[PDB]
Order: sequence, then structure tokens, then C-alpha cells
Amino acid sequence: SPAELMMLTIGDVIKQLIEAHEQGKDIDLNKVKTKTAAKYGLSAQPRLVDIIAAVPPQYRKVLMPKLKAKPIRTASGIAVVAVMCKPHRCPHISFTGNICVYCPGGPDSDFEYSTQSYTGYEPTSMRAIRARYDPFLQTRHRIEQLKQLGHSVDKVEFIVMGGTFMALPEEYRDYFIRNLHDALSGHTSNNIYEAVKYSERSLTKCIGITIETRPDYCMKRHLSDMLTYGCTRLEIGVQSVYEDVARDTNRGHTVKAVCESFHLAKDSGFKVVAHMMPDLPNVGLERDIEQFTEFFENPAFRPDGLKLYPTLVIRGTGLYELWKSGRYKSYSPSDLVELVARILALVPPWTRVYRVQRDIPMPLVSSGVEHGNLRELALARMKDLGIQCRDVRTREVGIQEIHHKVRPYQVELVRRDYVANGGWETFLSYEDPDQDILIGLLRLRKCSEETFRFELGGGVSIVRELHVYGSVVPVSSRDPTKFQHQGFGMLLMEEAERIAREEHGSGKIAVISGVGTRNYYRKIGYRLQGPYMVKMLK
Amino acid sequence: MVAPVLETSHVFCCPNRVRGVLNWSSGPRGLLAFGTSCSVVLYDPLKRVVVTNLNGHTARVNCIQWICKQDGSPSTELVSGGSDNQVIHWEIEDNQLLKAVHLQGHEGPVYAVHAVYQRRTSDPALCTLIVSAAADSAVRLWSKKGPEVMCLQTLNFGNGFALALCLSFLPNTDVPILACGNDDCRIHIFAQQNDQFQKVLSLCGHEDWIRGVEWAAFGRDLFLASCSQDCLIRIWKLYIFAVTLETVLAGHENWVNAVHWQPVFYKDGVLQQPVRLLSASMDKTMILWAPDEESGVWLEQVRVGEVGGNTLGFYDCQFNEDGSMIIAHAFHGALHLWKQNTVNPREWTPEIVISGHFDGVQDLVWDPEGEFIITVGTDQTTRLFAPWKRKDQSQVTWHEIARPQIHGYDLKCLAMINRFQFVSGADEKVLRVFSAPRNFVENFCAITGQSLNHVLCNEPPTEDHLLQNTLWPEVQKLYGHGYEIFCVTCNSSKTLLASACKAAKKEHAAIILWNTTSWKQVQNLVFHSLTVTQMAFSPNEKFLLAVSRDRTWSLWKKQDTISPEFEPVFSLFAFTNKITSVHSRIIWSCDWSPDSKYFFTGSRDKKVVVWGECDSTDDCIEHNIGPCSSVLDVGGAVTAVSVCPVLHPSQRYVVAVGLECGKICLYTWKKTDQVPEINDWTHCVETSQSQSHTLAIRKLCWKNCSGKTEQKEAEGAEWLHFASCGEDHTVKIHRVNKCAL
Amino acid sequence: MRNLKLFRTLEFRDIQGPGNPQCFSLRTEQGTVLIGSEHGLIEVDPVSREVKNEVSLVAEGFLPEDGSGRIVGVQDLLDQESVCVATASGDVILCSLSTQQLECVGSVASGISVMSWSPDQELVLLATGQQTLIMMTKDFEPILEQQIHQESALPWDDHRPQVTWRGDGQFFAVSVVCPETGARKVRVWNREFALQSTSEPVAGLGPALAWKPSGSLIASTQDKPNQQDIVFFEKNGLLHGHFTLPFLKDEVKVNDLLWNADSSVLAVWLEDLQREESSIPKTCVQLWTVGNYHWYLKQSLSFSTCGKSKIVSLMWDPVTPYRLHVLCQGWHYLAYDWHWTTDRSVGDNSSDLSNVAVIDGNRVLVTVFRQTVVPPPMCTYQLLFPHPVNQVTFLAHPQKSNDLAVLDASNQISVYKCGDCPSADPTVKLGAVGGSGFKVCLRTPHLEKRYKIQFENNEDQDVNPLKLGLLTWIEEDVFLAVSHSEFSPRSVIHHLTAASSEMDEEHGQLNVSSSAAVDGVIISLCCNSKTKSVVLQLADGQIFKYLWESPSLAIKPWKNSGGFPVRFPYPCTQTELAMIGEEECVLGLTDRCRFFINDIEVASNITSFAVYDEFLLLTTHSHTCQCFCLRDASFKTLQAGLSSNHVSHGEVLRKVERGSRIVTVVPQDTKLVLQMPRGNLEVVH
RNA sequence: GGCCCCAUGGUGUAAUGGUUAGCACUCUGGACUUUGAAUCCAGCGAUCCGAGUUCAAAUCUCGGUGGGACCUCCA
Ligand SMILES: [Mg+2]
Ligand SMILES: [Mg+2]
Repeated sequence: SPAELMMLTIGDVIKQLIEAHEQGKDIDLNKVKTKTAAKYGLSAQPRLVDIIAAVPPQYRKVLMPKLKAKPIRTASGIAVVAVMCKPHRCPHISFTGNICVYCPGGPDSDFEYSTQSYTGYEPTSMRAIRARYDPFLQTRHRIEQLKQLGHSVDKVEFIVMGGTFMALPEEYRDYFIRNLHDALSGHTSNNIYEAVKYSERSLTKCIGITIETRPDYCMKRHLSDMLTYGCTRLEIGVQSVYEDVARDTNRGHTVKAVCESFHLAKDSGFKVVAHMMPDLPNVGLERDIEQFTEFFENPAFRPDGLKLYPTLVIRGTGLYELWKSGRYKSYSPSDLVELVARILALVPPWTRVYRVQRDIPMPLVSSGVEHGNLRELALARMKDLGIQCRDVRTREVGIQEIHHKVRPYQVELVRRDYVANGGWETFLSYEDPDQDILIGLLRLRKCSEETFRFELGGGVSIVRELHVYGSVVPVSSRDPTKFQHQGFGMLLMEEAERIAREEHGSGKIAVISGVGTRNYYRKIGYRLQGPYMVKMLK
Repeated sequence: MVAPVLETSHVFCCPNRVRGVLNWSSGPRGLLAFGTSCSVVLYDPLKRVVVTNLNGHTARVNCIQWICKQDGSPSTELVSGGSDNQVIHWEIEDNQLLKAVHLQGHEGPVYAVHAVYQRRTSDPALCTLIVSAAADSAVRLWSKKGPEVMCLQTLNFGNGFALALCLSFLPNTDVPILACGNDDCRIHIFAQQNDQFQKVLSLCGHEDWIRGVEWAAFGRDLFLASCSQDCLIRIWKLYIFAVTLETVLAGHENWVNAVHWQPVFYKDGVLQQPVRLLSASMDKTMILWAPDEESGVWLEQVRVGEVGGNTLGFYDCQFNEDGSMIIAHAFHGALHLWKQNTVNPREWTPEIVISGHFDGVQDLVWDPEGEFIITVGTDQTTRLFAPWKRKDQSQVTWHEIARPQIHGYDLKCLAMINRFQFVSGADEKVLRVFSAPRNFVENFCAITGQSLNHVLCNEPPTEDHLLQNTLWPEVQKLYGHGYEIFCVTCNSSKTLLASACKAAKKEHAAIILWNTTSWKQVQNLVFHSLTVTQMAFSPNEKFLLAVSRDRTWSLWKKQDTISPEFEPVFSLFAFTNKITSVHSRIIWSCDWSPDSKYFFTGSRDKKVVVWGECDSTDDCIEHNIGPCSSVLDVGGAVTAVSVCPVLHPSQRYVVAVGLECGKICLYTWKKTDQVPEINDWTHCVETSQSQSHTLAIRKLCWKNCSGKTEQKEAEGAEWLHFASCGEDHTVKIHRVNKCAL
Repeated sequence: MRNLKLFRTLEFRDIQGPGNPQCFSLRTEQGTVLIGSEHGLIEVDPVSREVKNEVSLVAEGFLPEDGSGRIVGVQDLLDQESVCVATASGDVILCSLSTQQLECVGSVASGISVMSWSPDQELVLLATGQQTLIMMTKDFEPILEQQIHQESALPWDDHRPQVTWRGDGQFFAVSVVCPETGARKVRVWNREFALQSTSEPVAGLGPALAWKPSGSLIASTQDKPNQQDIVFFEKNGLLHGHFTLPFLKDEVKVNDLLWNADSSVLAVWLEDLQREESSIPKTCVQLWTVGNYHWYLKQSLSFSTCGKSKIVSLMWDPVTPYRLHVLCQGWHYLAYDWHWTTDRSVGDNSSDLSNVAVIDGNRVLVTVFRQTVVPPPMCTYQLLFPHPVNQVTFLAHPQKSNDLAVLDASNQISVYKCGDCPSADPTVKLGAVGGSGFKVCLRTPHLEKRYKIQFENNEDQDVNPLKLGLLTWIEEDVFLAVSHSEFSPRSVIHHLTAASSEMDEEHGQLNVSSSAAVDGVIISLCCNSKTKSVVLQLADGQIFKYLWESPSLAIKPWKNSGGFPVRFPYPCTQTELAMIGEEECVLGLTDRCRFFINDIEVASNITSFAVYDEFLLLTTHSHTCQCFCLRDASFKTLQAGLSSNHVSHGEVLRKVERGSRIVTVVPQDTKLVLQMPRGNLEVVH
């Protein structure tokens, strides 16, 4: 077949890319394919992945920057790896009888071999099913795909997905945690502690893990279990801020439990991401806008993250009968886009929005969403109405380089202060004032008088996150065009130390680090006192 | 003799998960040594039958290394390791465990061991030198100066670790040398001077963890294989004593896990000194590097590799005594071997090896005719073991020939329905039933030698035919149970099936009966309050029992049938409350004597109660059911009880009682027919540390050879063959002499 | 955070009326107030003390002459000159004015209880005495009539229905004591009588009801075991929070609740119960507010309960943002005006620590911004007082600009002062910077004196709860306050000198040692920090210089550069004084975003500004802050720089977010504190 | 060797001097911290090669390059 000539095409195309590089002249890529594709008799332009595939070692090293496919996987600062666990029943079906109304799929649903809330057809689902829910295989597959695309996986970030992660026995959970840490590091451990200790000295650094949970399985014991695992971020389903809704939907808990979980998690040192759920089947539009104004105004709900989710009706669920019988009529697309525009206008300047729309395919959804591009339509309507969206997901350096073209020219130190679920927090950042471009951030806090961890008692200020945005520069590398190794972290630590020892009036500064980042803090002057990095400031 | 003997016939197992657990001794008829669960297994590839086992460890075994004989004789000593923080030295002779020394003092599981016969001139009889690197951020140096052991030295690598070690001797002398790599992307050389190991030099090599080092003394020169993790092998040299860097040969694309020089060998008196190199990596390939004939630069020779499914590469590989074969240990647990084709050295052909589940085997079923066994375990796999004929030759071998299910759930139970039918209780709410294709029966005819027309009533495969080209088709699917299945058992008539599921209330702890022909629920029997742990049907096919976690049982007797086509009904004839119960804790086993009127029970209270008395079947008017004789106290939590399916002259009732630790014990019982209820039980034969497991025992199923109703052809009619479905990955089959009448 | 301040009170007494007041309303375009008595309508003008129109309903056989009959309510009607009135006998009359024409426009058999006119007057709602509700069009053409009636009742509930409209007039809510359950119940309808919702069963519901103007929460009150709280319903009918009044159990009654013109300030009316045999009762009008969902208490006013002080009705001004009208029983008229501000300390740069004092009723939440930049709901330290606080101010001495002076309702001027030894007095409690282990090195003030104000003779003060406003602590011993004389526009400036020489005894005496008289209403007073010269703004906005150090207490008009009088084109709320090179200027700002250096407008889009030691900082309405120097700049230089047409560059301009308001300035750190409408803080350079 | 016809994006054909090119397969980018291959929306890309006639030609004359067709010499 001419496809055999196709690899000659690559065999020619590579022969060009290095050749010009030998004499150091940049060569255009689209037109070189076009030219050395009509001479060998091709009927399809080459795909970049096959070009990246067959390259000699040093030539791969020198042509990765000019042959990077989808330059957003490393434009945020980490490498996302999504894994799931075994199908299991949610832990409020015993004393209630039925799981939440709107949940699609699950172990006892009509979708065969379906994880809870993740029916059968999201990409992570086919990634995990063929591995039969084996963490080793899944993480290796994701890493090898990310290396196929031509990215650097030197900094990894795990996300466990599925149902709830606490309704499982101890053996299965520790099996997951050790397998993940060993897969990233290369060891073969027996318990969690050995896995963590070898992961600490590993080369491919780990940054942390994110777990989803219900607020009723978020207590002191569970927080201890997380802090042993190395987790550094937690997500709680906070559907609706109204008590009537959270009882009429068989949610199984109350808002007060959610507020208490917020208090405990933020006092311990985590970062919490809420799952709000517009268009619940009793609420309405003005009620939505009021509940979101309350959620971003009440100093008992202010998170450091958000993940919106418009309602979708799916067969074999509680909402399906209500829709069929003549209740819970949906929203028209225009008013939905208007509403989403209003929320994104209300979003505060320190909350990062991750996801706006569900990944559910068109044939599955019976009603509720037409275009799987709601964020861009919402932003267009913002620029239509004159209002502005000013979160950090649309102001970090990486995003506003692929979008637009401008780059920071003058950097300044902005500081914000707040009142969280009962603690006093600060927010330091280096960013461009005149252009609204963010670079790096920090999150201090003064622990309240309801802490339950021994290390944080007696005059302790905690740091929950450090993150400098840009492009993923591997460890010990130095590049003068990216931003991740220019020296902002040292200045942020200096100012955080000054704040914690002069304004907070504290005695200990503690950092909830990951595992691969631990060595980093050892060059600052910190120590280890458990799952924390402490330092005497006096 | 008067006291019958117990012997273990067959063992099936495989290496565990860990890197470095493999070795061949350098000598004729060298013995392969690997590690399964918490034991070391010696097996000869040529015999294709396991040699023996060397128990004594407690945790998972990590690394095993032989100690070669300098002359070239088969090795004697065998240094081991484990995750129980102790290093065990072994001494073998005539395939029997001679000596075992428990060296201890490690605060952390060991990962690297290396030793060699030291050659001091002050008549140091069998003076060795053991080195062990563990998870204690330190390495220890030992010595077995005869029948005594003492720790020589301890070196701590700060908060780092140690990953590879080897000992050798400097040229023109006998000064010890030690190559110790670490996670510091670096290897160190320590030479023993004065009387303490010192620091000599610090090489700057790769940029990843070193997953192996190896010395090679050729002529008067030293060559150091320095395998790495960043796809880079690096050969060094050491000459009179500075070290120099040499060829940096590469060609792998993933982590490279092992490297081993081909060892010297004696061919017709003259020793041979080959210069080659074998390695394995995650990339699912093996590269055999040899230098060019004219130029000294190293080049690839062969690219032997495995293509099955989408599994990963290999953790270890071993070459041979001289050059004949090659073995590699896969990821999921597998052994791939290849011998060099005489016509083409670059050509290599597969062979036959052993296998087994890589997790605890939960259940086992013997074939009704008695020629294959089906085993199911937590490894989410079902394996069928059958014999083979090695042409006109003795020592018939049983080994894997099929793999009906590679299902993705955690299977827990098993049941036969017919000659080729299959029911598996997974970790879901559905019972899945299987049938057999014609390829299986055709291959079974081709292998076992039984005629095709006879098997249908008118070489064994390798890793490729089983993992990819073997799957028994599913025929139906049974719903109805609201929770995961926990106990499955059929009846001897292959008509009624019974199932039980995990439960926490009375409604969920109800057993369900199904018809074989029309697969619909015959009846639902409700009793107890927790999950029914064990169940089986009566040999005369009119009783039932449901000993469960609630420390009770059930006696669901059969009711008379008026209409022939009507499905039979069951009624509760006897029961037991907390007061009537004699067991102190959870019950986990049951079996009936094949006398239709007595049965056994086994709990976790270390007591075996033989309460039967289910006689006078025709005139069973009231309940006269209770304890039958004295309660035996073996001394451990009994997990499985079974009764041999044949009766014996002096009213003998022989039972194979297991325990928590593998302690398969044969007991013999008879009612005293008098108010003295002592000495009714007698003890026949125990099991030693060579015929027993190292972990739990799950099912001691016997062999009921219904094909041999009468002993047609026998070698004396004195043997009984039974199974031990253990938890330490072993499916060992035992043979026991019974009697002589 | 900011707090309210009283700056204008208008009191007109003894209106010549035949009977006694029963209801009243306003005519905002004319500024005249209508008062429906038990005899006939009366039209009054408070700024001139006259009664122009006086209709006699009794004469024209409408109001019975026996001495009874209730006017349901006087309602002014827009784009006209007539008034729509009602009578408890069950009639609605469209009585005109001037021409004295009185025509019967509606008659119903059963009597009428309450009249409710929507914020736009095209649909009116009436409630009958037969327990039915009539919806009428603007021209009194009938539209519809539907019945209201589709643990026990509170004892002093008078069974009087109240009706509330939304701000936009789309929905309304009816409060009725349900005969079945004998409990308060709320029903919500839309414009065309669609039954929107019914309230949830709640025990102990009060009688009050006031839908929020913008509209998300319906105010009400509930008496729970051991407390009395104000609860907020929503349109659906369910409770969505509450807040607790600071009073004992079963002691005070809540009369009614009413909202501001922009859903900002909520006024609650409280009356003391006569449970004790004597139980000398008290009247409370309390002005609260909302911050970070924590309800501050900013003002508390105390009348006399019985006698010639019976408070008959209150009305928030529907047009003017912060203006409250009070009608007493003895034909008495009161008008109160307020405006927002914040209290901050300015002093020598080497020693001054910038401070913020925020009122929360009986506490003061001080925050020192030089060391601990603290969010609003938290504070550095906290001062506690026995009875609610009204006015708070800082000392104006250049080297001592950290000594607070807190005034309270019962007229007890405390003097909290910072010293070497903290003295460990319990009145100063650590805020968010104290606790076990947590400790920051700072010095907290300690109480020094509890001066008691003395007034001339032993008169009964007045029915006015407040007699002093705009207290200024110009010197450690000498204070300043201003009062308005009722009859003449003559305003009086007092001198509350320290009669007590030193720390002789607690409960010292402050004596009025002087009283200067200057014609015209005074709306604001300020003083210089270095020269300590005092500037007054008369009602017109004219700027008069005042000399307290002068024995004659002479008041001279402020002279501009050319020695001419200075007059603001408009009344100026916030005023400060600056030292611009070699001239002193009366910097000022209006409610309509105007800057008024001397008398010349130099901007038209300013939201908030602040002047510190040669540093003028401004927040334009274009979301762009600015900062100008004053060390060597000139009036022309500032005019040209702030001309708004000179090109803006990066050295001065610095963008901010939407609605940022400057809080304070930190010079030595060169830092600025901004508060957004959400509530948080931001620091820039 | 004349003879008659043809050449358009990588590929398939559209379009008669206001000159100044649209559709399909294919490729690339964003929604996406659940995805190179799915959905939606945007985008990169052509009139082989010369002289010219007409103010002006993917459109007309002549060329010479490639392809197709009739009688071809030729070996
Ligand atoms: Mg074409
Ligand atoms: Mg793509």
C-alpha cells in the first residue's frame, strides 16, 4: 500500500527536520508535509503523533519542543492522571433504601459494569475497564500515552474517581495507595509506609492526590487516614445550599454536616472543591442566582475551588419518571447560557473553576444540554453584556498565552484577606496588574481553636498550597522563556514567614506538602514531624 | 505398613510479584529455586516436576541466591531473604533440608543478598561471607564460620537506600570487593582492607535508580555490568586497580531490570569462558548482547520476546549452566523459557513449565470421573489442571492445559453440574454458568490419551494458547440474589443447585434453590441471621445443612412427592439455638460421612464436633439429633473437614482435618457403643514442614472416582488421592496409603 | 467596615390640630407632609412652620361627629394634587385639595382595615372587615375580591392584618391570624391573584412583616424559648436565617419592621412591656445593618413610652436614601438624616498607627492596620460597654493619635487610652491575634476615665433621644459638639470642658463652659491636625472658619486665594483639610461623585478618597485608583493632572476591581487598603 | 509525427473578463484537571509551468511539460 510509502514520508519528513536543524534554519511543518506528500503519492496529510513516533533519540530530544501535540496538557503546571476504583454501592442505601435521585449508573443499574455516577462511555471508563480496575496498568497506560503525545511527565498528579472512597475496606484502600505510589516510583512495597518512603526518594516526583467524598465520611479519623496516604486535596458534593432540596432529593445528609466538614477540612490543611448543581427540580432561576450569591457571600461556604454541573436527565433514574409524568421541565438553552454567565460573573477572584459541563455523550442525555461548549458561549455572552469573568483559570500565564498573545511585563505583589469557615486566611500572588495575568499563588491560614492534629496546636500557621503557573519544566532544568524555575517560591516563602511570625503571631509554620516535593522544602530549612513540614520561627 | 504413610504428589505455584526471586546454580542438573508466598521452592526444569520446598520464613520472600561450587559440582548452600526482617541461610543435601540458620538483626525487610565461599588460607572450613541490604537504610555483613553466625559490619546510607550488591575478589589476591549501587544514581566500591570494609571510590554513572550490578572475572581483568533504569547498560573495567569506563551500549526503551553474564562451564575437562550478556526490561523484550568477532564493540544478537495480550515486561531472567536454555519471569506471574535451536543459534523454541494462581486459591473441584481439577482464586482466574503422557516413559506429569475464565471480578466459589459444565460465584449478584467448546475436548483427547469417541460417550499448551486462545463460552446468567454470592454447592444427582449470599439480616440470609433443567428458582429457604458459610447435600440426596456465622445449622429434610413432575419441597426438620449449640465461635466447615446418617462440623474454637445421629430415616418421627461423642481439640482453628468417600472394615471414619497454619491431619473415629466416650478418635498421620502449607487451607476436597465403582485395574488398591486447596498459591495434591486387608 | 452618623435633625412641635394624629404620609415632590387625624386632613410644611390646607371630613357628613371613626391611612397620589383617604366605617374617598372637593369613590358594607398602594400606583389592595381582600384598579374600577382564609397566638397580637408589596410590585404577601390554628400565617400571591405559596407552620410568630425592597427575604419576628429573634422568610415561604436582639425573655414587644429605600438599613421598633407593677417603659428605634452575613447594630434611639411622647408612626423616605420621619402623638414631627463614614486616626508618621473603629452595638471592634491587616468580622482588640454605643471618635493630637473616645446612649464619654502597662482591665479583650501560643507584640489601650456629661439646669433634655452630634476631640481636655435650636436656625456650638482636673475619681464631669451661636443649620464640622483650625459647613454648604482658641469665639468666612468667600455649589457630606504647598484647602466630596477643591469642580466620577501626610488618594468610577503628591504641587498642577483629559500613564494610574472603596492608608509601608462590596480586603502599592 | 482532448487544496471536482475562488474526505486548535481516535464550534490549505490579446483571462491565441485517443516509423 502507499501507506508503506507513508513511513517513507516520515522517513523523508524527519530527514528534513534534522537536516535544517543541522544548518539551523527553522522549517515550516504544514507546507513541508504538503510538499513531500504530493511527490510520494499521498492521499492523507500525516498526523503529528506518527511524526513524533519514529525519531532517533537525540533527535527526539531536539524536536519535542517543535512537535508538541495539544500544548495544554502541560500548560497548567502538572500532568493529570485519572484513575478509578471498583464499582461499589454508595453508603446511604441501607437506612434509606435508594441512592440519590439523579445519580446515573452504578453496580446495580442497567449499565453493565458501571461505576457510580460514571455510566459506561467516558474516556477514563474505557481506559479502566480493559485493565479490569488495576491501578498499575491504568497509571502506566496514562503515562505512556502522555509520553506518546510528546510531553514531560516529570511532575504527576493523581485523581481517584468513581463512587465514594471511604465505603471500602482498609485492605482495598491501602492496596490502591501502595500500588499507585510504587507504580509512580518503581518499588514493590508491603505496607503504605514503605511505599511512601521509597516514593520520597523517587526521581519522577509526585505532587499529591485528589479524593472525592461525601461530608458524612469526612471526620477526624478519615482525615487522619487521608493524611497518612499523602493526599492533599479533597472534593465534596455540595449539591444545593438549600436544606429543603437536600432532603427532597434523598441526598441522605444536611447542609450543617457540609459546613462542619468544610470547617474541619480547612482547619486541618486540605483544599476543598464543591460540586454545585444548577437546575435542581424545585428551584428556578432567581432562586439559583440567590443561592449562588449566598454561596459566594456567606463566610461559611467560601471554597478555594468550584466545579459547576448543569442537571441532566438519564434513563433508569429518579428524575426520569418525574420528566416522563410531567414534572421538572428543563431550561431553554438561551436562559441557561444567561444563567451560567451570571454565575461566572459572580465568581470571586480567588476561586479556580475546573469543569463547567458533564462529559456525558449526546445520545445518553434525554434533555438538558445541547452544546458541549457551554464555557465558551458563556464567555462570549460575558463580552456581549460588558460583565467580566475574573477567576484564576482564565488569568494564569499558561492559558492567556495560547489564548490571546500578551505576556507579563510588570509584575507586582497582590494580597487578599478573607474570612473562611472560621479561620483567617491570606492570598499572596505575583501577577501583572495592568493586564490581569496571574503567575503564582499561596494560601496561608491561622488555625482555629477546633483543631484535632497534635502538630498544629500551640501557635501554628499552616500553608495549604504553593503553585507557580507556566509550563512544566522538569526537575533541575533551567529555561529562560518559561516561568516555573525563575525563583518566585523563595520570595513567597519569605513573605509567608514574615506574615506568620509578625502578624499572625505564631510559633510554628507548617506545610502540607505532597511526597515528591518533600526534598524541596529540605533546602529551605524545614524538617519532618509527621505528614507535615514544620519550622521554629522564634 | 501397619501405620500408613503420607506423601505429597504434586505442587503447582509461581513466583510472587517481586524482582530478583530466581536463580540457577552453576553445575550439572542444577536446580531452579524461586519463592512462592512464604516459602522457597526447588524445581528441576528437566524433570518438569517440583523437587521440594524449604519452609521456615514467615513473610513474603524477596530474593534468593545460590552459592556455586568452585569446581563446578551442583551447589549445596542456598542463601535466602524475606520481608519478615530476617535472613535465613540454608544447607541442602540429597534433596532434603539439612540445615537452616536464622540470621537476624534487620530492622526492615531485606531486598538484596549475596554470598560466596571465602578463600582464606588459615583452614577456614566452609567460611562464607553474606551481605544483606534491607529497607532499614543500611546494609549488614555476616559470616557463617561453620555452625555459628555473627554480624560483621553495618553501614547506613543515611536516609537513602541500597538496591544492588555483589561480592568478588581483587585480582592476584583474595581481598573482598563489593559493588553497592543506590537510588543516588551512583554505585560505590568497598574493598575489605585491614579488618573492616572501607570506602574506596564513588562512580558517577547513570541518571536513574540502579536495579542491578554484577561482577565478572575474565582472565586477569574485572568487568562490571551496571544495569540501570534509564534504558542504559554500562560496562566498566578494572585493571591493575583503577576503574575505567567502556561501552555504553543501549537499545531498550523502558526500565531494564536484570543483567547477568553467562557463567563459565566445564566441557570435557577443559573449562570454557564465554563472553556474553543477557538482560530483560519492561519493554516486553530480551536482548542478548555479544561482542563482534573482529571488532570489540558490543552488538545485539537476538531479540527474543513475548507477545501475549497487553501485559508488561519482565522483572528477571536467568541464562543457564552453559548456554542451552533461557528463562524469564513475567509481570503477572509466568515463566517463559527458550532453548537455542541447533540449526540456528539465533532461533529459539518454547518449552513446557509450571504455573499457578498468583493469589490465594479459594476453591477446588475434582472431576467426577477424576482426571482434572478446577481451581478458582482471588487472581480473577479459573485454572484447570490435567495430566499428560510423556510417550513411552514414566513419571506422568500433571500441569495446566486450559483457562476457562479470565473474568474481571473476584471469584470465590465453584460447582460442577455435568462432565463439562461450570458455575462460578464472583463478587457480583449474578451466578454465571459455563459450557465447553469442541476444541477443549479434542485437545483433552489428544493429551490424556483417552479416546475421542469414549470421552464424548460415542503437547500440552503454552502461555499463548491459554491467555489468548482459551475461554469457555458462557451460556446463561442467573439473577435473584441481592448481594454477593458466598457459598455454592450442588447435589450428587446434578438436579438441584443451592446458593447463599453475604448478608446482615434474616431476609438477606436466605438460601435459594434452582433447578438444573429449567433455570428458575425452585424455592427460597429463610432461616438464620447471617451469611451461610458452608453447605452441601446428603449422599442419599434428601438432606441439607447451612452451618453459618451465627454458630447454628439447619436440617432441611425432604418432603414426600405426590405428583412426579412437581418440584420437590423442603421443610425444616431440626435446628439449634444459642442454648442448644455446643460450638463456642464461628463455624467454617462441614461434611457428611458417606453412611447417610452421620456428619462432622468444624469451628474456629479448635473443636471438631461429630454430632450426627441422623438415622432411622424411614421412621423419622421426632427429633433425636445432638452430640454424638467426645469433642476433639486439635489445637488450631479448623477451616475444612472432609470424610473419605469409602467405608472401612472396623467401622472406621477417617477425616482430613485442616487448620489455619497448614497442618493437614488425618483422624480416625468410631463410636465406642458405650458410655465411655474416650479414645473414640485416633490419630493416624500428621504433616511435616515439607508436606504442609504456610498459610490458610480453604478446601480439602477428596477424590470420589465414580468412574471406578469397582477397582477394575489396580496396582494393589492401597492409595487415596486428595487435594489441598490452600491459600499460599499452592494446589498440592497428596497421596495416602490406606490399609491392607 | 463603615458606620452611620447623624448630621441633621428637624423637629417641629405642637402642630395646631383639632383631634389627635392617626396616620400620615408624604408628598415628596412638594416636601409637605399630610397627617390624617380623627377630625380631618391637615397639610403642613416643616421647614417654614405653617399649616396651609385643613379639610374637615366631619363637616361633610363623612366622619361621625360623636368622636370616633378611624382613618385607615392617608395616601398621596402621583402626577396629581388630590389625596386618596379611607375611613374605618368602610368608605374610600378621593378628597381633593385646595378646591376642597370631596367625592365618595367607594363604599363597602363591611369596614376596611388596611390600605396598600403599590410602589407604582396603578393597583391598590384593600382588606375588608368580613375577612375578604379586594383588588382595585387605579381609577377605583373594581377588579377582584378573594377571601384571605383559604403554639397558640402570641398574647399581645391585636389581630390586625398587614400587607406588603415587592419592590417591583410583582408579588405580595398577606399576614393573617388563621382562625383554625390560631397562629400567624403568611400567604404569598402574585399580581393577578395566583396563590403562590403558603408559609410553613412556625410557633411564636410575631405580627410584623416587611418584604425587602430589592426582594429576596421577608422580615418577621419569632419568640423562641429564652430569646426573641428576627427571622427572614423567602418567596417560597420557608425560613432562611435569623438574628438575635439583645434583650431578655418576655420583656420587649416588636411593633413593626420597615426597610430602607435601597435595602440597606433595617429599622426595628421595640416597646417595653408593663409586666412589673411600675415598669417604667422605654421606646427603642434600632438601626442595624449587614456585613459578612453578620448583623451589626449601629444606632439605638430611646423615646419616652407614655405621655407626650407616644410614637405613632415611622416612615422611611421613599426617595431620599437615608431619611426617617417620626410622627408622635402630641402633634409632633421629627426628621432624621444619616450618612455613611468610617473612623480612622491620622497623626505623625513616625508614631501614628492607622486604626479603624467599628460599632456593633455594645462593643467596639478596633483594628490596627499598621501591624495586623485583619478582615472585617475579626478585629485586633475589642472594647466592651454596658449599654449600646452611638458615636466613636479618635484624638486629633499629632503625637497621640491612638487614644479612642467612645460615647454611648446613656451619655457616658469613656476615654480609652494606650499606655506602657496594659493594666489588664477586662474592658479590653483580645481579638483574633491572641490565644494559647498565638501572641503578637503590641500594646492595647486601657481605660482611663468615664466622664459624665452635665447639661444646663435639670431640664428633661427633650423627647429627642439625641442632644449632641458630631463630637470632636480637638484636644485631650476640650471637646466640641453642635446642636440645632428648634425655632430659629441659630445653631449652637458647645464646649464640654473637663471640670474634673485629673484622675481624682471615676465618673468625672464634663461641663458646658461655653455656647456660641451661629445662624443657619450646620451639617458638618472638621478640624486641622497641625494648626488645629476648625471648619464648619452651613446648610447651604458655605465654609466658615471657627476659632475656639479665640476668647470672642468669632466665626469668620473662609477666604480663598484672592481673599473672597468660599461656597460649595452643592452640600458636601465628607470634608477634610489639606496643606497644598502654601495654601490650605477645604477638600470635599458630594453624594453625586464630585470633587470640590475650594469651590471649583475638578472631577465628576469619584467614589471615595482619602488625604494623608502630603498624599491625596482617589478612587475614580472608571475602576482606576489614583495617587497625587502634595509636597511641592500647586493648585494649577493638581487641576491639570486631575483634568481627566491629560494622558493617563502607569506611574499614577493602577486598575482595581469593580467597586473598590479605600479604607485607610499606610505611609511608612507605602500600602493601601481596599474593600470590595463582597466584604474582603486587598492591599496594593 | 502529425493529429483531437485534458491538468484546480494532500485527495474528488465547482466557478461564462468587475477580475478579487465554494463545497466533500483529510489535518490542526479550543471546550477538558474525565479524551490524540467521541461531540460541538472555529481554523490552515489550490487555479502546473511562459509570451501575451483585451482597462482587465481558473475564462482567449501561441507556445513547450505531464497525461489520454487515431494512423504511427522504429527495433
Ligand atoms: Mg484532482
Ligand atoms: Mg484532537
